[PDB]
Amino acid sequence: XXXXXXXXXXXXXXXXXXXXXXXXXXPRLAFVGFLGYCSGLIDNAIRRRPVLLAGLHRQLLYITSFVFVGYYLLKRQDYMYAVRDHDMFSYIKSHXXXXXXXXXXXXXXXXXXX
Amino acid sequence: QKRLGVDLDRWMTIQSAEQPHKIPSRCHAFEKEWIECAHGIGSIRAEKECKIEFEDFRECLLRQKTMKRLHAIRRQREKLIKEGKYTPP
Amino acid sequence: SMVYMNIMMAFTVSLVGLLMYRSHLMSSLLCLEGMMLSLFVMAALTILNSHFTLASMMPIILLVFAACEAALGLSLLVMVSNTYGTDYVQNLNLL
Amino acid sequence: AKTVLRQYWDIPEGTECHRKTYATTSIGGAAGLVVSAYSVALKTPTSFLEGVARTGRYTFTAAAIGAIFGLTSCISAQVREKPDDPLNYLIGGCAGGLILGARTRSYGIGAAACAYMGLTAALVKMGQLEGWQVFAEP
Amino acid sequence: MLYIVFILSVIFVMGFVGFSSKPSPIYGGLGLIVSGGVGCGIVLNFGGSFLGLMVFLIYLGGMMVVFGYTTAMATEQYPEIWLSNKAVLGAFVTGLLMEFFMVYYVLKDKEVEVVFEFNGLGDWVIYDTGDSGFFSEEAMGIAALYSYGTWLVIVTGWSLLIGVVVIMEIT
Amino acid sequence: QPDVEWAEQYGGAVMYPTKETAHWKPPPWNDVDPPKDTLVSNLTLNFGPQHPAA
Amino acid sequence: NLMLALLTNFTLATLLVIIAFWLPQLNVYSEKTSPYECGFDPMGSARLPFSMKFFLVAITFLLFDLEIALLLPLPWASQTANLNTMLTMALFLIILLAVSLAYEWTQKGLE
Amino acid sequence: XXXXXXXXXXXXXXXXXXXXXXXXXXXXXXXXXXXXXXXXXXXXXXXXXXXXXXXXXXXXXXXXXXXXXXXXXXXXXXXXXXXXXXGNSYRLQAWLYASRLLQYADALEHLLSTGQGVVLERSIYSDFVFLEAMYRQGFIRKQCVDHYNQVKKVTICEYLPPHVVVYVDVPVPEVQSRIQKKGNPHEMKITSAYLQDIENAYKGTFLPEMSEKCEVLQYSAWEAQDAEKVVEDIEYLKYDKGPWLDQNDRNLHKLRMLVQDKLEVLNYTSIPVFLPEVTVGAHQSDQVFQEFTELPGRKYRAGYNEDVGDKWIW
Amino acid sequence: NPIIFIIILLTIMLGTIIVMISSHWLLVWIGFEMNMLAIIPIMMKNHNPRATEASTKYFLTQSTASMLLMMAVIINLMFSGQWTVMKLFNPMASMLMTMALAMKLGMAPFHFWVPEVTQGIPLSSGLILLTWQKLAPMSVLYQIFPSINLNLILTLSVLSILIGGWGGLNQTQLRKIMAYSSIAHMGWMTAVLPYNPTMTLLNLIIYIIMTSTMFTMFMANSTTTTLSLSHTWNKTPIMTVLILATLLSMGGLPPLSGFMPKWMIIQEMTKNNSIILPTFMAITALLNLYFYMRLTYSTTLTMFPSTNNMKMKWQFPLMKKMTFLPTMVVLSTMMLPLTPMLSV
Amino acid sequence: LLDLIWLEAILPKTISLAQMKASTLVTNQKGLIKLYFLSFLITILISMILFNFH
Repeated sequence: XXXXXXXXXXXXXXXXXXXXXXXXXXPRLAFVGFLGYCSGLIDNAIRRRPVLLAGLHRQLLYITSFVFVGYYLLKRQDYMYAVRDHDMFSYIKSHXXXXXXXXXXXXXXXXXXX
Repeated sequence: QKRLGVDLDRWMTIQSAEQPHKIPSRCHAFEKEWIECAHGIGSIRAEKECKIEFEDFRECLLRQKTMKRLHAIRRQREKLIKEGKYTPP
Repeated sequence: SMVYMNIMMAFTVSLVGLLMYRSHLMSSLLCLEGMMLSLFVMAALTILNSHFTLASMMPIILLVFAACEAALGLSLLVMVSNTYGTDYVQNLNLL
Repeated sequence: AKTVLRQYWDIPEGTECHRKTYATTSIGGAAGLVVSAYSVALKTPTSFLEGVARTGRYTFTAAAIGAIFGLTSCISAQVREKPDDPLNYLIGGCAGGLILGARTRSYGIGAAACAYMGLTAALVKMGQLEGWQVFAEP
Repeated sequence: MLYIVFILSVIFVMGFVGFSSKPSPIYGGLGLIVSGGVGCGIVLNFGGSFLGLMVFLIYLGGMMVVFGYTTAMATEQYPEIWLSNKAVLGAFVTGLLMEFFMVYYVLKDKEVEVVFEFNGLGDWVIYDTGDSGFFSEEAMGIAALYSYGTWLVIVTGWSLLIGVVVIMEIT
Repeated sequence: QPDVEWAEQYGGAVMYPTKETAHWKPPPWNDVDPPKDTLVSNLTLNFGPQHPAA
Repeated sequence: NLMLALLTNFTLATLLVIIAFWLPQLNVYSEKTSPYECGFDPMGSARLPFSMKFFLVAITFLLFDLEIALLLPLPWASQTANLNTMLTMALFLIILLAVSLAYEWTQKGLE
Repeated sequence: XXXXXXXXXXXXXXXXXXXXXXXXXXXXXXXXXXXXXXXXXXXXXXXXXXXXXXXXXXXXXXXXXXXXXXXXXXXXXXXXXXXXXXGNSYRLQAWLYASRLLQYADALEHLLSTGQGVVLERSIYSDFVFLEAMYRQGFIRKQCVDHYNQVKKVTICEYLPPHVVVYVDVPVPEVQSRIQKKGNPHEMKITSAYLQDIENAYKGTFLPEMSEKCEVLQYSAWEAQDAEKVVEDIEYLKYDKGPWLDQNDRNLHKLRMLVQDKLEVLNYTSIPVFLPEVTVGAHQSDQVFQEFTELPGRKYRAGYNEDVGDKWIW
Repeated sequence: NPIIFIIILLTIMLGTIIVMISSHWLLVWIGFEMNMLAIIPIMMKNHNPRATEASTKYFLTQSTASMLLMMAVIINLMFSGQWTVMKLFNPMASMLMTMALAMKLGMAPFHFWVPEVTQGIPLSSGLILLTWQKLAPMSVLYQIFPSINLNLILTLSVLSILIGGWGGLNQTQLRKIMAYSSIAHMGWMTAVLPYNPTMTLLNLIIYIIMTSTMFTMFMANSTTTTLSLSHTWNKTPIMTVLILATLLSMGGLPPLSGFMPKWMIIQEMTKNNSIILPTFMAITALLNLYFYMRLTYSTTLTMFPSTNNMKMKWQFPLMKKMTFLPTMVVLSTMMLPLTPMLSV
Repeated sequence: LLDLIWLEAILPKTISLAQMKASTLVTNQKGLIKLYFLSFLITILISMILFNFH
């Protein structure tokens, strides 16, 4: 949802719905960590410095900052998808008449030649 | 707002609020109804339930519903010349 | 309703005035204060008829900002004449 | 105006076409007047003598596109059977783009884009079926 | 005689034609005094003497600054009267037809309008406000206030600090 | 390989050239030459001859 | 009436002009000149820009006049609202105006 | 981040005996070069004269770059016997104009940060004297000069002060005999008309320099070689209505930033225009960029370098 | 210039905050005017004959536009009464509202000022301001997405990419190419506003990062295509690879982050059942690619721009976010599909 | 005929005609604030009269 109805407006973290459990050493976190390492390679190309990989040890700042911001960014991702599912399942149960079930049927269909 | 204000408030924007001294609005009777109808999210987004109270609010500020009514009275008084005239005042 | 229609008609003439340019650049800065004058009368009548008291402060703020742009544009007019000779809409280099 | 456009869709239901020809010129004329208004930004030399000269070349040609398009829509409809079809308006789209090569002496360009103008005219006439929408809401 | 504001609103548009139909910033300058000063009377008749006379304080003072660039910068070549030029007078003669022809429909019945709303007569309905308040009367009677809108005071104070510093950088 | 003859087509003008108008000049590298010329703005006075109180 | 008070003064003022306009008449020769005051033929014909010198000081007035208009609540507003909340805000506008004039001291201009 | 907001400020710790002096337009013979060394009695800083390897003399490397590493085909000995078509002619001068601008950028940076008197041998404002003298004879085509004037209008207008004190030495037309007496054989046997045209152009170069209210003192051949006479003239001459006197806060801050970085000033010097004497060829440019990367001096560039310095890796 | 320049730059930041944190219609009007007083001083800076033309052109084609916005604010007193930034209520109010915002974002009939303004700025840092200013009126449209007539917003989306895709083709000036690339990307922005308001904020995040990198790559002085041509053959060779990566992302291509706008805009539009409109969006997007394609030939080809002058000294620029932002501009595809939810 | 001209002829219909339409939006209007503001007069009249929406 675009507009908030259950959650309070203007908040960095969820806080009201904290119980979800954040990811621990996720495959998504490794790619953001790789992007933090990738930024520490290209900065030595702009400011002409010897070796892309074996250069200065200011790269650790670039790795940490991408992981730190990314962890809070991934926390917002798992929260917003959960609220989306929570509102959707609650809408079906409240109405009941909107959803209809049909299962097990044998019906004829036209078959193509050649 | 894309980003809302927390703790500190800089409101006094909407009609029918805490008055400057004590003096109330001219349309305060119709202003109270619009807040009471549209306090829930599923009212203005639906825009069907509060249709009655919004039309009454349109009558207050524009006075268009009263303008066309008073126009008919003043025209008929001007049309009836030298035939059927009354002046109690 | 009735009085609003005349001052709205005054707005439309001043609207054309900001979109019409002939020789001098001075006409625009008159129309900038002109359009703000027509908006100020419109604001004064709407707030006072259906009384607000709190929101009658708002056009006073609007009147302050009415000449905020007008003072800066009139100061920009000064530096164009220093670079050229006389301020002209007819005289421009950029494409 | 959309009210002028709404009148256009009511005509092909029957067989009458004498009102349809006048309906196309009002849309084609108004579309030319927009292009005629933006051509003022080019700045015409002198006043009125060349100013109205540029308005005349654009508005008359744009109305002529609609006028033939209105006629050819009912030439293909009255002659031979079958009602409204994408192939029926494709013939109408061909004659509309043909006169662009008659405007400037080059025999092609407009006549070269005969299939290009005809296909685009057919694509709007695909929108009579419920499977096409230009601007959506829900 | 019953109309007070409606006759003044005619004079309001009258000065505004001398802006689209460009009469140079001296004859066009007059508009901000003639239609501007009468424009205060439109505010004054409805109520609130403060905000009505507030238009007089700036749009005459700020016009003197504009006058400081009428005899300066650009316009000092020819006076250019709105009664002389064929391109200017043509815009004025069509400009008056946007105002005077509209008043012709006001007399007898409701006036025809480009907008959906009808104008009608409205003589007693021109005020459209009851007495109600007596002591410390009028919404405009206590209009300007530092309280409630405390955030509005800071930004107005900021914007009047920015300009002074900014114009110094331009010049 | 590309040479200077092909590079002159991509020079500062109009990208695709031609068109009704070709009065535009390539922009100067560091803004325009001073338009120091035109308008002297010298005001002449006949203050003296008779009775200026001074 | 305010309208009847203002018009009677204005109509009497313009009527005095007519008295001085129509009564004195005898001859109007090609005698009147453009510059006058000192004499001789005008070297500066019609109009020429002149300009400058006071361009910065005049602009600042247009900026300052809006603030003095925003200072006009002071004797008329401080009657119902709380004084302690107003004190911090009322002085605030006057303090910043002195700051803008302090920036005006570092090179005022040609004037 | 800007450091001018803090304790460091422009025009501070200078002004009194801080103005730059220059010896410009010395016809052909190095007579101004000898008197510049004696001019270091009053002024603290003194810089060497600009040549083909003057930008390569400082920059980063201690030793000067040799031929191919620097500018392609740029020598004073090769320009002495100048030949048209597939030669130096103009491409020497375009490299020479940028080199004089580069050393001036270092000199102005040295003047602003800690106020010291800088003496420069032949300014950027004296370069057109050397160009137009060769233009009078059949050497440089008219189209090349139009390219030079475009560089002239951009590079000069960026910098606010030209020069406070300018020294002009005007010798006799028999200066060619004095040039022949010198030890250099490559510099000898120069054209007599080319040396005379440089003296004629110097008269129309010192006059516009003096018209801009910049202090200029003329010294004769008989008055030459004197150290006490030249040093006394610098202290006596007071700056009046000159362009050197400017705003300390607004004008000086912008000039200090533009002169601090070498890449910021040299970027305007490289013009995007095709010229016959410019060496446009990308195939030769790729091999030249490969040789500069393989060079033991710069190699990786900026502070840290392998097998030359290498102080810190962490 | 020394102290007050930081304050002037801060007032644009503070000016947008007034627009962002708002509930009153006159409060955002103040916020727009806070930008007017604060951009124009940085527009001038060096004071040029080209800068004087652009600063007045930027003023007159934006201050008059905000005056049309105030009309729509006053119609909100004429009709519906309440001073609340939620809905316009009147269709007559929305017409003058949208066309006022079209002078800043819609572009389709109001693009005219952009190429002259962008070229008129002498500074490379001043070029960031125009791409950053567009953040302010977007937050307004994010609030008033209902009530507005979709027939006259989607015309400001379709036509804007047409003129944006054609207007950059006949331009060699590097600032002018980026001026019409702005119009090309702003065309997508006005299309998401009727069809799901989320992702429209992320469209800006992709756009701003991609454009802020672009101008900071031109910290080494370049104003034309031929001046940016001499970058690999004379100056730094590895710098052109990052210019290549940003240009390949500016046009919609899958292995880069610049396809993430094209991902969700069409995805959400098709959910509302529309085929004929997003087809035309994709074909006109090819016209946008052509400008960057010609500008990648300054990084790939030989072209012979060697020149007489050769740089040896190491370049020391400002570079605020020239290292962290291009990495997010190049390789954000795998860490991207879940990000629409994170923005709003 | 086919392999190099007529099968390639679909391309100038989307390139050369596109460049022709491009030149009518770049070289048009020789500067002037006057000209761009003359077009803005029409834009409002399109939305009010030529378009049915309000």
